[PDB]
Amino acid sequence: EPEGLDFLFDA
Amino acid sequence: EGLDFLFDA
Amino acid sequence: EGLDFLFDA
Amino acid sequence: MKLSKDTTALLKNFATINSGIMLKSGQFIMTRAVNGTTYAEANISDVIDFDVAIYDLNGFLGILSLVNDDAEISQSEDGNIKIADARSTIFWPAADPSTVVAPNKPIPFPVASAVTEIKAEDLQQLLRVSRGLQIDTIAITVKEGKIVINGFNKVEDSALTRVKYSLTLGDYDGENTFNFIINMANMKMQPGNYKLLLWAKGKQGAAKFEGEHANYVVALEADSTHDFLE
Amino acid sequence: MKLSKDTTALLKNFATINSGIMLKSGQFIMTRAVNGTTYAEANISDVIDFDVAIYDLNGFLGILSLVNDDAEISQSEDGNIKIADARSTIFWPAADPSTVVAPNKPIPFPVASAVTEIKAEDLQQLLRVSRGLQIDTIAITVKEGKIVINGFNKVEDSALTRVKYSLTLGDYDGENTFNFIINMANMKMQPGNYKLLLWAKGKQGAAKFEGEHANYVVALEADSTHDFLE
Amino acid sequence: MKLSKDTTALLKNFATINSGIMLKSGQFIMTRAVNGTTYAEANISDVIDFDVAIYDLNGFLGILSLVNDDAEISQSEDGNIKIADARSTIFWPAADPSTVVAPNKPIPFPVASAVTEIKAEDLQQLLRVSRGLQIDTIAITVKEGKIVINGFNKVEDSALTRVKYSLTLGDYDGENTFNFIINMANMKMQPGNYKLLLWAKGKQGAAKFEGEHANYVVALEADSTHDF
Repeated sequence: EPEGLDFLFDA
Repeated sequence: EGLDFLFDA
Repeated sequence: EGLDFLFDA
Repeated sequence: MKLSKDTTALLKNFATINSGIMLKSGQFIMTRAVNGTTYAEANISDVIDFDVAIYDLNGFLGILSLVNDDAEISQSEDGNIKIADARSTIFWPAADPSTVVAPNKPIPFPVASAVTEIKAEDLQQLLRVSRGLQIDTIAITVKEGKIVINGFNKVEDSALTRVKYSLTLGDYDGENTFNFIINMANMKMQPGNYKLLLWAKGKQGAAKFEGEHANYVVALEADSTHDFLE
Repeated sequence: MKLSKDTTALLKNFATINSGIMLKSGQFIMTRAVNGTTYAEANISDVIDFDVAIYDLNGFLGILSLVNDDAEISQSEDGNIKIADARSTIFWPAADPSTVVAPNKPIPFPVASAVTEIKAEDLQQLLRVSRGLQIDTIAITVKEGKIVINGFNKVEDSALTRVKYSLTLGDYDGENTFNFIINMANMKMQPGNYKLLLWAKGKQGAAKFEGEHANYVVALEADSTHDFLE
Repeated sequence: MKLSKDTTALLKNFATINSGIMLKSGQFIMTRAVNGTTYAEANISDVIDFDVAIYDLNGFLGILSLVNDDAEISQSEDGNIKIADARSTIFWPAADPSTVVAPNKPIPFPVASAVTEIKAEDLQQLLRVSRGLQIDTIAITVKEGKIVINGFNKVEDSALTRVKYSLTLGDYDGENTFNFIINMANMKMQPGNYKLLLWAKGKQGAAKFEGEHANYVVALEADSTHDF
């Protein structure tokens, strides 16, 4: 459901 | 009607 | 106001 | 089919007369205004190989300017337009012919009442001056042995009595008189030189602009007058 | 009369100060802003042979760029302006002089309190940086023996304490100080080098920009200060 | 510090992704969209020598075009930006960091699930045609043994079954199938050739464009699918 690249900004 | 006298000649 | 002192010199 | 830059330039000018067009197979294109006051025709160097109606011609030409030069315009399986090359493909809808106003037949214009001409630079001046002077109406008439074009603002001058711009086309050797009134909104010819053929009969009238690449036929306004009593 | 490209270029610059202008017979043109804060003047090479007020100078000059350079400008029989080309004639309205704000006489600028100069490329940078920095106000002051121009945003900085742009004009070997504040909207000079004449006495004051083709006089803002004792 | 025209041209492209940027000392610049769907990064030849936030990056770059190329950019006494020219000085405001959205760290893009590329003229056509064809959505999928890009008008086609534009990227010899959906508003890469890295795992996924001067990471839409 997340839209952006937060899964890569936080790692 | 514009050029209809030439279109329908 | 403005340049009036020069317009009427 | 492949449409060269010259053909697409002509089609873009035709888009200013009619938002759509009917393309017939061959090397000939023609169009008319929805109100039938303006007509245009041209022989093209490209070969149209299938009949297709285009509703948004200007949008279709915008796509053609973005594809490669070796791209081919063909008819897709579902009956629309296919613009493809060996690497990419663009689809464009083909319009129902009943939704695009097209001329029933070309206008040959076999007779004329007066023949004259206008240079490219003079036509360019007339178009640009009319915007600065708000000229919406021109009148082709005879004055002092000269064929001239007078520009008016008919909204502020119903009888066309206040000349705001006058262009001398050349000598006129005749006793025939005429005042051929043309709406500036119908002066859609592309830049270039044009032979001018003027014709009138009774209450009917039309003007033909014969160019180097295309022809334009414009209807005359009802207030036009002429006198051929010799 | 005939107006060369140099004269029409100056008139186009004069149109940014006032939309209209009053042309008087001779070889001299001048204009003033409607609010009276800006003035321009220039000696021209062309001979003006009749007086005429032009309400829309920008539109008149736009119509002049559409005829040949040797076109004759005269008074039409109906009391307006006639522009006669080789094969064309254009009529432009002559305005009632009461509808155009014009100076009653050229400005006799007093002897300058301080003199400096600004180069073309520096004036060009000042005008273009002011748009991006939202500079609406400049101050011409003395700093460390240098006459400098400081740019400010009066809307966001009423006290004019936050320098956003600073340009060094030249040296100043004096003990007197001044802070001549100019509205950036009045910096209407055409590109080029200018000798800057600064004058002030009491609560009066003005800046004169002397150029190679025209002079510009700009009033000072109320918050201007100066001191001519030492 | 000085900024060459190659760096300011990249910063101008980054301004289309985010109106602001956070510059940090070094030879590396990066930015992210406000919504986090687009990321960009690049190694630059110029050396940044202090940290500063710029709220209006496009306006800052326009002012750099009004000074000489050898103009020095430094931090002013009050903490703002000083641009020293030959006879003039420009002061640009340093933004408070709370008003600029910047990535917390560079993106460590994982090993790509599929690798392809797109040529410069093909990318140029896809971008320019999308406006005329009303294309707001592209899908990178495999069709008959080739990796293709299909353009759709999501407004008039929510199912994405009416291909309005098709671009063949190259051959694909793998049994894995995928349909990576990308919003056209996130295709902000500058003109040029790009190596396309496609990654997906579970409901997560992203696409990386490796260019000659910068990298671009674009999030995938939720309707994307893949079978590995």
